[PDB]
Amino acid sequence: HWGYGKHNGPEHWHKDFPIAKGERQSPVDIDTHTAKYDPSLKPLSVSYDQATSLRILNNGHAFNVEFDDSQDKAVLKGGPLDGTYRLIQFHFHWGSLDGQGSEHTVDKKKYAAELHLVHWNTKYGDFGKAVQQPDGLAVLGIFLKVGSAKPGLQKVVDVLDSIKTKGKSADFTNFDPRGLLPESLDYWTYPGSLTTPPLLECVTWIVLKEPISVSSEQVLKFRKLNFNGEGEPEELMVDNWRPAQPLKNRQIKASF
Ligand SMILES: [Hg+2]
Ligand SMILES: [Zn+2]
Repeated sequence: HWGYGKHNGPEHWHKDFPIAKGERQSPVDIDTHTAKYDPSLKPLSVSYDQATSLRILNNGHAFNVEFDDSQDKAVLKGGPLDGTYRLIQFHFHWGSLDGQGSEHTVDKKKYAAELHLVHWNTKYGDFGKAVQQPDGLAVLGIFLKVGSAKPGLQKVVDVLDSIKTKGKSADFTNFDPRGLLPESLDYWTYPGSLTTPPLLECVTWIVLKEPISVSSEQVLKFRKLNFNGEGEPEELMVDNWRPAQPLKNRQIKASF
């Protein structure tokens, strides 16, 4: 099954998931000079005040922070979006060194990491129905770079010893995702996909222009995680990012 190594990596995924070479695949390079400021775009609404996290899981490709999504509690609205999208989970992709790690790129510049906050369109009733829909999902993408530590991230950095290997989860209630955002909500937006199999083309991507900075020591602990399951030989969880995919004449819009 799919991974990020030589043999099961991003190059291979088209074999089980043909949409891997589809028409609206993610991530992409964001060429700042080609993106159009779009005046028909509403303000963005991230209402993460009443977020109910439940747990952190190592699924063997990343770790997921999972939220209670059966009421309108942590929701994205506005910008390119029609209606309400509920936060289901968040996770990151990161590199082996600071010069790589992000999935999206800005003028071919790769960031040390990248955060995804994943949301589903309410009206479809559940996350499973939503993924079968062209407007089923909304993902907030936030770049990370190395500098000063992000204090809103340390809670996550500190539970990661508990979830070293695939399968493991800890309780992770009462986490506030508002502590992961940068100060500006300027974003680029385009129609796109999930970045891991099954690569469903169900995502409106909202990618923030302003990176968050984390510490060398923060990202070092991401790199101490394992892809493998307990009692298997050690495969460091690093470089779990898909590279930039062909834009195929979709237009990336800037909110700014
Ligand atoms: Hg879809
Ligand atoms: Zn992701």
